[PDB]
Amino acid sequence: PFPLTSMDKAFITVLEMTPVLGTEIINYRDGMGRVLAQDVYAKDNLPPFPASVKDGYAVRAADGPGDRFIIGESQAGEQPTQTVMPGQVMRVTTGAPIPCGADAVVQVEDTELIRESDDGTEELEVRILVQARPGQDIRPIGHDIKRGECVLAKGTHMGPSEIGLLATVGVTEVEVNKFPVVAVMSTGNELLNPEDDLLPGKIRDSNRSTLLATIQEHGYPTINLGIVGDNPDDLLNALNEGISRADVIITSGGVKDYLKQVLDIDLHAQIHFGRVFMKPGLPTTFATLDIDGVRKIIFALPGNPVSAVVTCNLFVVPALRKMQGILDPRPTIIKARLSCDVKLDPRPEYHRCILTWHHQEPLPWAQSTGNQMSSRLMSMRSANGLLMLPPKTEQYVELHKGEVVDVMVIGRL
Amino acid sequence: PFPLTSMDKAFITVLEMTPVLGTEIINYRDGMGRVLAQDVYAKDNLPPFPASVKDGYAVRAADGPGDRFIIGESQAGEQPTQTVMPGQVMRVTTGAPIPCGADAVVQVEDTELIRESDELEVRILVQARPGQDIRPIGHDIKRGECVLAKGTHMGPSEIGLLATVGVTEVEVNKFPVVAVMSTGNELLNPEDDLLPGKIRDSNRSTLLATIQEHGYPTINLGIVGDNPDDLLNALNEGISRADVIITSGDYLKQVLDIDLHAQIHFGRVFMKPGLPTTFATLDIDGVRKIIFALPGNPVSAVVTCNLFVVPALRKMQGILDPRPTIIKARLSCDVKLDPRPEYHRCILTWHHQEPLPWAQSTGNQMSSRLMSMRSANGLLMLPPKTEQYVELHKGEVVDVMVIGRL
Amino acid sequence: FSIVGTLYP
Amino acid sequence: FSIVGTLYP
Repeated sequence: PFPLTSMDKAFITVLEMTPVLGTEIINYRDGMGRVLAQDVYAKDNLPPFPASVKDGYAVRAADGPGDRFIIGESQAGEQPTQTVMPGQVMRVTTGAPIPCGADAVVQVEDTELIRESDDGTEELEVRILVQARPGQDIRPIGHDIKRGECVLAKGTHMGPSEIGLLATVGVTEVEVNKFPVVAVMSTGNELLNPEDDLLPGKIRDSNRSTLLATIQEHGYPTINLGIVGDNPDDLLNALNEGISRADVIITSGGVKDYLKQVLDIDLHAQIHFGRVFMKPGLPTTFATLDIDGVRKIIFALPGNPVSAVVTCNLFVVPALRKMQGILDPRPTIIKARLSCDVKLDPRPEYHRCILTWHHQEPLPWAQSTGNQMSSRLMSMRSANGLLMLPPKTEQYVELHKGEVVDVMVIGRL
Repeated sequence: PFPLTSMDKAFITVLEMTPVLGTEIINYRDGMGRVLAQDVYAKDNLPPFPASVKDGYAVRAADGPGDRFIIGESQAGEQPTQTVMPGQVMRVTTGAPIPCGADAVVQVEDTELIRESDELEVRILVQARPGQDIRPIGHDIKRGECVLAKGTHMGPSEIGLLATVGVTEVEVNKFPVVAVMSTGNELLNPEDDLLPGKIRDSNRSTLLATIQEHGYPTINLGIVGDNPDDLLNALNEGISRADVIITSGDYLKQVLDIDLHAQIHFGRVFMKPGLPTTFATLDIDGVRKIIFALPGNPVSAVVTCNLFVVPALRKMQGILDPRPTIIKARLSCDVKLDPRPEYHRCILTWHHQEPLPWAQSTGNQMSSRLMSMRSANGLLMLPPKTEQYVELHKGEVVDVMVIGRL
Repeated sequence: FSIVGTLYP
Repeated sequence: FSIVGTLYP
């Protein structure tokens, strides 16, 4: 059928053939997880006014230390109207604007109250005990951000901190790369919907639910194409619907080999590989299709539920991340210690696992759970790692508990 | 005013006073990130029929090795009707069910084809054991078996497991509804142009974005004037609409104490940033609402949010260990220690040729801010200063709190 | 378990 | 890089 594709060559071809989607303008509030398709410039200064850093008094530095009359108080949110003349000071709180006269702030810890108003219970006169430097304890106009300054670069992968920054500079509408819409379907004559009761010779479709859930976890919009009969007609119709509705199409199952036939002869698509030297995921197939200057990508994942979710994180997720504009869509790889003994396969092997960090230990531990369909570890934690086990060699044939292996992060820790 | 609270005591007191929310029934598709409030039992066997593990032929073991006539092929999705008699065999694929006659499967690699269509006959070269290369009824899941325990934090794999066993409606802990507000006469909405003496409100946007990242529903109470009247009204709305109220930026504490008759647990915490952090609880109609008063400084706001609010929210949604994940990492830069425990947003990056990840500070804003295209995913945990150690050098190992997807 | 940095020799 | 595990003795 298809030539044997190495694990690295398969991955590289996925990222290389996966297109980067177009751009759109979105509101800053919806910017979570988006990639900037523009530079963001501030149109204001921050702060727009000179502001006090400490609670105390705004002083004319040239006055130096001595006794001064307090002409009023600068309150945050109101631009002061009074001008401080020599021998006078103005009471300031943190964040309050500095009046026209002063050029420095002396903190209240460095002052002593001398006289209070005859009544009204207001401070009247204070003794400044320290010689302020000009500009001391003041955040000058544009100290944090100047107008015309670039605050965010094109390509920035935005999180909550960036979104607040957009709110700061007043950029509420921003151009970003579109998110991929992903269509997911399952093929097989034995598959029934989860909502259905079982019938003889049938089982429930779990691949679809898991795959959609995995893609949703990354914040991408999905399309449920439901269950397709293992025949060219319903299969082709399903693909045609996926193409007109989505940017990515993912299917699982269907080993003849009706799917590979449809993509090649009917859609005139390019199947880049149909087999990959890995465990699990051997019959993983990846194809691209170009329609009207737009490239659609198609994933044919194995029917086995474990193989599906493993290959999804290995191939689909990095592709989806490139598509949304992420400059390094490559997954995060961390070093960890095996919790259990493991036998090595001639193929590179992958297992779902849970990463746990112990305070008295520098490295995290990885506990296998990818031993499904026989013994399944009932943990209260969801698997957040993908164990990356090496292929067997003439010398090393087995890995022992405690030994350091590579683990691929596949979720919030 | 308020006593100075140690960093550890503040954290423990938040978690101890934060309640765990009630339960609700949801569809399995919307179960992402939820905690089960029930055990989930399977009502079927998986597989419900004996299924082949390998491609080959289903044979009667008692027949042993020899030449057999192929009476048909078992196709996936169709329960076979033919019975394998002595001297007969049936072609099978992996997902296919085992016929009534056979009790074992021999793979095609261990057989040789004898006759072909104008497959008709095969020679079995190996002595099969009974049940060989067949996954029998209930091999993976047995009926009545608990497949998911109460307290399980569900991810995509668990969602599929529910879909497998046919449990489409499941009882889980409610998610917390979080109301967020900002106070201050200098605050304008981000959508607004600046006016003299005013700045734009970023705290509200950041906090809401942070809570949304964890999948919790939020309520924007907007900017509230710094006066008891407007302040009380906003809080009453927050209480009536949400389970958690977060505010940022003396009037506030008075309203909580005198007007709402709430219990303020602490008002100052020995930390940097986050000194004026205030935490309070309010019991109304047997229901406990919690209130977070975070500092006005934008960095102070987002740091204290991840330290106190996020673990609280996780306990509330039923997570058994709401405590954050802390990983060991190396400083990318030299740093001076403060008498207070210190926290900085940073970026964690793992190098293939290095065992531990590196932490690069970004919490040096308002002077030099690192414009990276990666968002901060870590909270650097710097120790309080000691007689010996006053500074930490590049490469040395510190604690980092993971605060996002890597 | 404490949310305070731990020193290393 | 490569998404294949790298062993250390």
